[PDB]
Amino acid sequence: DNTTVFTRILDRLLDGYDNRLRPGLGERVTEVKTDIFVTSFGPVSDHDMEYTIDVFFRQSWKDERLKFKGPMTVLRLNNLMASKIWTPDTFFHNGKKSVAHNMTMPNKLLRITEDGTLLYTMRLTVRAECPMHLEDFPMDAHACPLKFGSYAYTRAEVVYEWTREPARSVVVAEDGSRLNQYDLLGQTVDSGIVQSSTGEYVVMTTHFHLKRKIGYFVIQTYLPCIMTVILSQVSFWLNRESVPARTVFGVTTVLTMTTLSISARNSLPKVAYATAMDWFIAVCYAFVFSALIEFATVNYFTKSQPARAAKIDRLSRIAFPLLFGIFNLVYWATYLNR
Amino acid sequence: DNTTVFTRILDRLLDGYDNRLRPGLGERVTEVKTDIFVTSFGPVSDHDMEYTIDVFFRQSWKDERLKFKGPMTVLRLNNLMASKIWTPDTFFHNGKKSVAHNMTMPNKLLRITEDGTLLYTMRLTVRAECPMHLEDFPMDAHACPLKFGSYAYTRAEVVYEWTREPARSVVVAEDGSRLNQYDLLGQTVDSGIVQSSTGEYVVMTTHFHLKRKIGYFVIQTYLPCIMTVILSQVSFWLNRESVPARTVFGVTTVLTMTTLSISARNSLPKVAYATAMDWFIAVCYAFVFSALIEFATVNYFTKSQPARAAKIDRLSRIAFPLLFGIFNLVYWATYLNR
Amino acid sequence: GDVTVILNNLLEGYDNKLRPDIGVKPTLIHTDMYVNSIGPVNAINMEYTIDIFFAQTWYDRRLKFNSTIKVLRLNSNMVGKIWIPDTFFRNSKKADAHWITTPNRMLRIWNDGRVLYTLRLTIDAECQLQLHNFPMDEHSCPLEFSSYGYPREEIVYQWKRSSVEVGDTRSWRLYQFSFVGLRNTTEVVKTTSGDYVVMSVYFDLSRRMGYFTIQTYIPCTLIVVLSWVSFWINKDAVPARTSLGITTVLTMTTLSTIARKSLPKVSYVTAMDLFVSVCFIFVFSALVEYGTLHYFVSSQPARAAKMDSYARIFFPTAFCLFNLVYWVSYLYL
Amino acid sequence: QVQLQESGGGLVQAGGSLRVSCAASGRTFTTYIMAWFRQAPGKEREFLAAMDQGRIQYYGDSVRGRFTISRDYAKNSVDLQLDGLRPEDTAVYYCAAGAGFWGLRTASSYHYWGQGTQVTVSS
Amino acid sequence: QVQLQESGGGLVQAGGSLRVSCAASGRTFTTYIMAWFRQAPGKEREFLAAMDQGRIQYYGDSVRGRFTISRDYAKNSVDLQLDGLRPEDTAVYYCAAGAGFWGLRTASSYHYWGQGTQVTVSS
Amino acid sequence: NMSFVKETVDKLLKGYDIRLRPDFGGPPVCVGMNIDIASIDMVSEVNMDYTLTMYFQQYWRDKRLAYSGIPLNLTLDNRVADQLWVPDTYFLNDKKSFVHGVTVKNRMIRLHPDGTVLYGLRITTTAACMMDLRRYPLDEQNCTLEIESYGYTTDDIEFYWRGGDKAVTGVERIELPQFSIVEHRLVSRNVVFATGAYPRLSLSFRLKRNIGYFILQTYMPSILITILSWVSFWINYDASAARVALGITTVLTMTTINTHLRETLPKIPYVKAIDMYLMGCFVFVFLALLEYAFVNYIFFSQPARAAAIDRWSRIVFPFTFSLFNLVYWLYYV
Amino acid sequence: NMSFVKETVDKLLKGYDIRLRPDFGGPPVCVGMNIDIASIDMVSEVNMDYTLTMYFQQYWRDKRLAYSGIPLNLTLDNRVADQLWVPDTYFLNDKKSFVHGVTVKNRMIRLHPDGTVLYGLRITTTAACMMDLRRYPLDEQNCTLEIESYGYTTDDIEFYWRGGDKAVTGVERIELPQFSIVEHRLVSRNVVFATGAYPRLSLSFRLKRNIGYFILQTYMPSILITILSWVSFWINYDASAARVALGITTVLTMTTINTHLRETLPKIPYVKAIDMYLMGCFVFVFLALLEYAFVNYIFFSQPARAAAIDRWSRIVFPFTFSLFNLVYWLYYV
Ligand SMILES: CCCCCCCC/C=C/CCCCCCCC(=O)O[C@@H](COC(=O)CCCCCCCCCCCCCCC)COP(=O)(O)OC[C@H](O)CO
Ligand SMILES: CCCCCCCC/C=C/CCCCCCCC(=O)O[C@H](COC(=O)CCCCCCCCCCCCCCC)COP(=O)(O)OC[C@H](O)CO
Ligand SMILES: CCCCCCCCCC
Repeated sequence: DNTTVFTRILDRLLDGYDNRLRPGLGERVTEVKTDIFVTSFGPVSDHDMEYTIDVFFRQSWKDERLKFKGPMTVLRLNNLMASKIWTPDTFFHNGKKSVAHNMTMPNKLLRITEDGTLLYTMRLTVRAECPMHLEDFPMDAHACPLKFGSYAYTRAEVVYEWTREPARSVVVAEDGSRLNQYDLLGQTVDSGIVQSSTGEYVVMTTHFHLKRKIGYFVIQTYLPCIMTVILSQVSFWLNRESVPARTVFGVTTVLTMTTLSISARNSLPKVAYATAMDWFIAVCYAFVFSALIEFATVNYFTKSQPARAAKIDRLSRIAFPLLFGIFNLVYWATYLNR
Repeated sequence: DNTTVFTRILDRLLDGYDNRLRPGLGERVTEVKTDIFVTSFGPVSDHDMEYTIDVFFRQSWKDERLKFKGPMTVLRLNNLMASKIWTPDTFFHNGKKSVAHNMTMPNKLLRITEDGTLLYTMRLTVRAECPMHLEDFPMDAHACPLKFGSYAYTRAEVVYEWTREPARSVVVAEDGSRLNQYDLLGQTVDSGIVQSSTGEYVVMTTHFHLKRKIGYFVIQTYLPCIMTVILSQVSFWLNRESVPARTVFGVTTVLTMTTLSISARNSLPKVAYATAMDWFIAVCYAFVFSALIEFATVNYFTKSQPARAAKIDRLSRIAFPLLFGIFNLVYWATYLNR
Repeated sequence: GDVTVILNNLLEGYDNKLRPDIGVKPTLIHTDMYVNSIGPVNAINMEYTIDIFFAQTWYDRRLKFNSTIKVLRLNSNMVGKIWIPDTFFRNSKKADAHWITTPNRMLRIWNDGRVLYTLRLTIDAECQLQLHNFPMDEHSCPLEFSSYGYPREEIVYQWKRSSVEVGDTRSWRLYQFSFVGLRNTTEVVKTTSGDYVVMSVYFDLSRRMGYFTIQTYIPCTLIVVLSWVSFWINKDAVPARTSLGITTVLTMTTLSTIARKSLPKVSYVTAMDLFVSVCFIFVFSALVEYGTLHYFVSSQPARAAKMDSYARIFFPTAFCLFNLVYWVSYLYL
Repeated sequence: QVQLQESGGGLVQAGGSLRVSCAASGRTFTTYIMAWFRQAPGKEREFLAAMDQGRIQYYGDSVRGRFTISRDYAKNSVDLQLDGLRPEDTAVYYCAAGAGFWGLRTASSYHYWGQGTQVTVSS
Repeated sequence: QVQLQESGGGLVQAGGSLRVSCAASGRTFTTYIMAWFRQAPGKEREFLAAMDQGRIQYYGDSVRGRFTISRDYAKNSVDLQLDGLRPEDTAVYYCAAGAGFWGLRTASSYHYWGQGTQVTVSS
Repeated sequence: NMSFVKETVDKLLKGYDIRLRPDFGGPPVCVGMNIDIASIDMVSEVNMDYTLTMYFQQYWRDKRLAYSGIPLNLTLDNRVADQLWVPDTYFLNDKKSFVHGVTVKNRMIRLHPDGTVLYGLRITTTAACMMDLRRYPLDEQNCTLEIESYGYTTDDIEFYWRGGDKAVTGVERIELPQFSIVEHRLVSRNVVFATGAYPRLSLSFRLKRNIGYFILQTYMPSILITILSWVSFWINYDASAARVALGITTVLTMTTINTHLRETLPKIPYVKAIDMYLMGCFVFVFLALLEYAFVNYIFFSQPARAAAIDRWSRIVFPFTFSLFNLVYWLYYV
Repeated sequence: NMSFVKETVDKLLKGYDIRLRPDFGGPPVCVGMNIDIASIDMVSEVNMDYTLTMYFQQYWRDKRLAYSGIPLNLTLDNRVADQLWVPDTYFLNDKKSFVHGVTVKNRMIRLHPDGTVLYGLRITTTAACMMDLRRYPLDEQNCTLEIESYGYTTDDIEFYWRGGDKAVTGVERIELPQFSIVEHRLVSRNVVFATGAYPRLSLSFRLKRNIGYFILQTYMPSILITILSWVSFWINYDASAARVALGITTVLTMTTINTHLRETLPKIPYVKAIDMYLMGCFVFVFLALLEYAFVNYIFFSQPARAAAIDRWSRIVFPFTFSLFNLVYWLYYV
């Protein structure tokens, strides 16, 4: 008996109801309130220039055709009632292949208040596009966007708005960070307009600002490269008369940089320009190759101008460490301050 | 009203039509005329022992339940009409996971002539098993088969025939070759019978004859192995006291073949036997490994029996270049001819 | 004409939600199986692929018809109209029927009510492997199926006379295993929702060491044999006897990881890992021996002279002794 | 070097079209955001409009419905269309290009800036 | 040496059933295509029937629907059944195996050939 | 008989409203849950997820589905589940999941005379757990699975484990190649979102990574190179060529091993504990080479001090490296 | 007022026959296409395909869908596209494509008073284009996308680019990491098969590969290895340790360069442009060792000539190698 009252209410709402017409068709503009709850900010891929996000995507609008009077003010119905009524055709402009989860049932909710207001949220996983400029790799920062709007209704028919102040209409869960090598500094919420071959559409935009973490590259690339350059400058302290000893010492440090340089480029993403890591490796390769060139000069002057060969090692024991000290001073100050 | 004539015809054909019964049930055998147009002969996978092929799969049969008279003799209908009538349940015997394309619409056509004849083609991406014997790898040829037939109807109910002569019933597109390391030398079209525990079935067969292209392996494996072998035999000319000189040739040549054999194995097919590629690598390693033994043998006999050591170098300068020449003559004459 | 009348009379009032004899006796289902091909055994994920023609037979008194027609040979358009047992594969990881060009299903009905239902399935079945003696042991990968909602009081399975049939065994994709035989059994599994009749098929697999000899055993042995060349080189040739002593150690390290490319990340030590680990000892011991010679060059100069002679005999003998123990214990367990 | 050279811009009489054009050189800004900023004498530098690679147009509150921004990606340029100008619009108009880090409405996110252009409205 | 040993055959009078069997050794030939060929004395070699690894039966035009071919993959043997024998059927029957390259009805596609069994029909 | 059962089931579905939960507009409906885990596999550190197969079951009472006169627990065909109300249970940390569909959909519906409904599914779900790999490869993980209702708040639906701590079974039979399930725990609580308060159940494991053989395959190649760098202390400092060649060869060899391990280890950016060990070893072979270069610079004028430093290096370096292992292998264990 | 729209749309679909095209049994129907390219990505040499995302619009007139009294362009819910006739357009070289379905199916239907229908889809497709890699990585590729009607011949349907050369937009907003889109072109023609003559629209791009990535990856590491091989012209033959160390590092790194290059491309049977450089750098290192052997071979007999060759080799090898690069780059650029 308690359910037959609500069954007659639902049957009266759908009686003569057309779900192919937006509310207020030909009369007014359908206004849709939107807000997002980011349950997790997924991994960010440099190779594909994309990121994943899992959200609770909520929408709300007014439909005069769904006004009712009964025992309850709000009807919390099954998610299959959503297909019986009209819902907005929201899509993601920069989405790539998103998922609307339906395990174990379609992850949607639909609530109708007695004044016609509808609440329609769903759980989504979106893989969006995030263009990246990797000229400052690995000290780069990015603003990954997320744009959504109507697919078929122009701004003269359907307009989107944020539920609250735009800053408070996108909330990120505290335990949602799935980022490995990035730190999510914050997000900015905005709203724009796009014009296509089929009209003007309202676009709602959110940018998530990320900064890469440099800890991994210091251990793997920067520290081994710095020690190798320091190692190759110990060759200036070996006595000049040990030609077989300095020859092996000088050559094998050049070999070590070659092995380090090649290995560091396996993880570098495929781009057409040189990053901030490439310049460091190229410069650190010049220093190691200059020590070998210096030794060839000192060896050349030995047994012909022994006095001259003694001065070069005095200069190299200071000029080489000092220039590499200046380069690190200019290199780190240039990119960290960005 | 102009098109209502054709609407009335379609509603008449399906009025009382039963799609659970094959045409001519209890009266004759359903003859199906089949032909295949290969739009592209896709890649062949050696690791999965399968190949991909995109086809237009045309079938034709007579159904007297669909005769009609009207202003037109052929009704080129939508593919929606196909699901309401009886169609052959053709399946591919060796076919693996296959795809029927659905963008932007189901890729099917249905045409009904006034005498009841039906034409029914579809676009498919077929993946089929191609068992391979790689004893002659990479100088091997294969005959990949394509078999199809009915699943539920025995040969006393449904039989399959080719639309034209069997040679001309399978046509490959001129520009369709997507093969990277194979050549489609031709094809063979036949027919047969397969017997199961449920009865005898008609199975139509097409074989594609492929021969591998050896160009890739000559660049990557054969030439580096041959050059390494020739390099290892240079040590036989250096004098017996040039220990530092012979060390660089012996160690590097032995290491190169060790590197090449390990590197090659990663891309080589996974089989339980030895291919023609493995025997070349194994023999090329014997010549490189024997040269190091020759260096160690001569170095052992140095300072004790110099005449004996010098005698070994005279023979190695002749035997080693000759034996590697003889092996290549036998190796390439054995496999290229077959 | 008449066949349409028979089919329309059978389904008139038929209820496909109720199993036959829903309140009288359990439904007895006779199951057959034809194995088209057992695909490769993915030892890393511990699974194997099998392609079959699964067949099921049962009686249904609601499907009796009196006429001169004896068997209704039908396509898959009727499978969803009648009651079908909900058989599923218990250890399956990923399975799917075949849908090109039409569903690969078959339904035949006899006038006494008997139903034959057949479909083509591809199954990635779970097979846990005990790799303590890999690659020189025998395994038996199972394949279990049963009803999902009907306990032993409602659905009972039973193998037929010729239950499991195989085609050409040697045409299958197995390369690191060789098919031996098959056994089919029947047991009862008690879950929380009742007791179910579970049917199992076991495929026995032998070793077939042909593949692992090319990849690991021969390359490792050749490096070890290469290491012995250092014992016939003059000790004054330090670069020669040291490059052979450091390159082979590095190469043996690389081959150690290659041996585990075809195995799951298991904690214990396999037979092939034992071979590589012992081989890495011999190549490293030879490097140690060369260093030991220099340590005794001045302390006991006469002893250092005979150390190389001892190396030329001990290392070839020890390795041959190890292979004698290794290849007799494992190959004749 | 990268240069943002801004053409157009003069004196107008209390309303009327006045198109301001910015021409970029030395770099391709297809993946960047090209915006427009205004600086009245003494007040501040104010955001006017922006457009990204996806053709999404952002406008400030004050100039919404009056100013139109377009981008010509083939020629690597951005234009601003001024309509219904007022004497309050007399200022210097700047051209910016950047990646929009920490907000595309902030002048500190645009690394490349233009020289400027004077627009005067007389009533 | 690979040998495809044969048996069966013989002599029959006024027709009748006759079974010609074949066996393989050395390496398992179930992965190969095994076929039967008939060579009349002095005329030519003729294809009769074949069966591949997939249990597919191919028959020649003259012996279509009359002879039966079956394989025993466990024992790696192929057996041919001769029924309704005629005086024109007096010939030598061979057992062949191969990969069926360039067609399975061609003699040259089978690498291994059997010794041959003599069958004589008297009428 | 069977007609009466058909009449009973037809009457139940007549007038049934699938849009309304049991006791709509009234007290919340209690849902009890059982899980029977079948397999846990592919615990991937790179993707930070794991794959789980289970027999998910839900228990609740619907007074509309009450029937009398039939003393049976009716097991209906699973296709009737689409005509009945089922809870909208979802897994919050679920990345990709499906219900198996061979030979039919792996689903069970069983009614009881008083209206109780039993609804079972067979689900393979890829759930996300963020791993903390600072102590890799000697770490301990905690991977959970969150079970929650989506559209119904605590005023409409309630969740509880059926059977208490015995709700989840099959954990003790799980075998993982690389981990061992130390413990599992069942949690029931409430979660509050902007839309209201929702019931949540939680199932959490605790995986400990094994220490068997992967560690020896990784640490030992670095330990041997470090020890090989100590040979130069026993070589006379007057032999410059030998000590320099051995000193720098270890650095080159150590670099090659270090760059080789990147290609083999799972690729996660933040610094692990294995990385802190290869840096320690690299520094040790860096000081061994750096130490002789000091001697080669001073032994020309101070022969007495050069021999003392070499002699101390024969003790300090083995003792300092042993201290490094003692601190490391106790801090992480 | 709004209820009048419902009555109008009800009449349009009442008696509508989806099975018949507009103007059935009469003149062919004209369909105009607009493509708005959203992005291009994953231009794969291994799979010989590229991924394309676009807004695909079709524009035709159907007189059965003409309404009066409403001065509006009706934009209906996308689910009404399942009741209207739409062209059976497909892409011939498509391998795997899908219409996006989040949050709903990305599809637009828009009617016009005179019966015109606008039908748009957001399609992501993976089309196939074969690549001639004989000049890789300094090569150009022409990749197309063929648009054709499947069932309807030129007597039933007609295709044309709506707007002419402006029918495709968004090409200039694409910034590929490795390619530059030099030009795009639009072609309209008819293709004849065995079943009849069909209309075809072809959209093609010409992509030029950027050499910047390969300079850092392959060319620069190769030159450094080659240049470092000239150190052998400044070292006495005694230094075996240094010269041995050069040999191992070159081949060890050359394999790393090659294996990375190999496992990024298919197994093409011809010589690419990058191979002409690696095989050109390998000759020089091969000749440097041959020069070293010859000088050492003649060192005892004519020591003066041995030094003279080394002095010349310090100049000839750098000069000849630079001449090799000069010819190589001028030929391929
Ligand atoms: C990184 C590598 C580094 C290597 C470094 C060392 C090498 C340096 C440089 C080497 C020169 C390479 C020249 C190009 C080789 C191209 C190979 C190629 O295309 O071969 C073709 C067939 O050969 C040919 O035509 C002729 C080329 C053969 C080359 C043999 C070289 C042998 C050298 C011997 C030297 C002996 C010196 C002795 C000194 C006492 C492939 O046949 P498809 O027709 O494609 O296939 C058949 C299908 O049936 C078709 O359908
Ligand atoms: C790095 C450079 C590397 C360069 C070379 C690279 C490789 C090139 C390869 C060339 C040829 C490859 C040939 C492959 C096939 C060989 C045959 C094969 O595998 O047969 C298998 C069986 O094999 C084995 O037992 C192999 C045993 C190990 C071989 C090595 C043993 C070494 C012992 C010590 C020698 C010491 C020498 C000291 C010298 C002083 C059949 O298996 P099923 O069917 O199971 O039969 C099993 C039976 O039933 C049991 O009774
Ligand atoms: C198996 C290792 C052989 C090394 C060379 C032995 C030469 C001996 C000469 C008598």
